[PDB]
Amino acid sequence: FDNLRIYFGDDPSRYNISFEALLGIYCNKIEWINFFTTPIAVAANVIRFNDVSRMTLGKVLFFIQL
Amino acid sequence: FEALLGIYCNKIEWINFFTTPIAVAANVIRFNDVSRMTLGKVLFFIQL
Amino acid sequence: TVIDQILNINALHTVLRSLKNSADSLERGLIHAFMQTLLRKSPPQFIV
Repeated sequence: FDNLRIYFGDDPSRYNISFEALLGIYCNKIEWINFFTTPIAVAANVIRFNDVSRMTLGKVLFFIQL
Repeated sequence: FEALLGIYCNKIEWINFFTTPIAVAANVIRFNDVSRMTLGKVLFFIQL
Repeated sequence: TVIDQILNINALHTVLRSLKNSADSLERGLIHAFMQTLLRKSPPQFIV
């Protein structure tokens, strides 16, 4: 399995590697919070926009029939 | 689990007995029952 | 599998290597015991 045969090399003598001990710690993928997945996003309407800094939005006024 | 690797070396130099010049003093013959040999002796017959 | 192959191979190499080292030590023991016997036998030069 010569891709796996890094160990003991290409020489019959004077070159073989082993190991005394081993050790292992991994790292996790942390948890998953998407906005539209989480149930706070019902209270919000989300509008994609390109430049909030560049044009100023005020007087958003709503016309209401009664 | 990752390993703490170590490496051996296998070069131990090879001494043949008959290569070294101690074997011109020596004269070595195998005999597989020298463990069973109690006394070996040679006998010399000198006359003057 | 994983690690067991390499522990197997290194155990085989440990056995073969220690046998080679012991054979070399038997050869050097032959050297040393023959030299020991010559030093037991040899009287010094002024006596001779």
